[PDB]
Amino acid sequence: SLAEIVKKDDFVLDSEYLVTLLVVVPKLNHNDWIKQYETLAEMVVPRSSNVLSEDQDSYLCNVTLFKKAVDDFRHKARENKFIVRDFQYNEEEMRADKEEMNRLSTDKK
Amino acid sequence: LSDADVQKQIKHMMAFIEQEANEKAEEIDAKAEEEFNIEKGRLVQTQRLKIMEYY
Amino acid sequence: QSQGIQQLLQAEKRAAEKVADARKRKARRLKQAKEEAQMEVEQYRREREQEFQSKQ
Repeated sequence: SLAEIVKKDDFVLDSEYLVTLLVVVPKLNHNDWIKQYETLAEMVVPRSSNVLSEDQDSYLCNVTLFKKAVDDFRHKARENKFIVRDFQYNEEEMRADKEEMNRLSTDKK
Repeated sequence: LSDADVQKQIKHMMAFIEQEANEKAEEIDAKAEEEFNIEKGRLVQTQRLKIMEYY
Repeated sequence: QSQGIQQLLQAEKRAAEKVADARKRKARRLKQAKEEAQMEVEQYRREREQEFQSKQ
């Protein structure tokens, strides 16, 4: 669970007709990652899209798209050989999970 | 990549948003025509029925 | 960047404002049309009442 891993700054406010999709995995297919993010879909934002984490063999990022471009972005990620990285922007849940973990460790102590 | 070409996809998305907004505005106008006529007709029917019954 | 995001935030704000103003104007126009129809009906009823009284 990424939870704190994902960057909340890249989230799109008032994401009514626009959203941010996170589909990125292997770094072997990230050689043209800049262009892939800039034009993931037919109406993909080139500026907002950004990478939050970069593993030794894989990278994690969020790219902006239109509201109706969710499935299209998923298909484009699959074509680029990316893995499903649905997030749901559970920023509130992440804080709750961290608090629960803190209580459990304190409870254990 | 370049700003101009990327502006193409940006404008396509903006046109999608504007088309959704235009659909909403057309829905508002369709309301103001059909539902407005329905409400005015209901009010007219009620008022006329009451007035004619009293007459 | 921030400027590019704001250029579209303004567009989204305008999109919401257009719908809001449309709803407000629709309410105002509904009120005005109802008032006009009620006034016409009332004038017709008053004329009919006067005619009915004279005929009575």
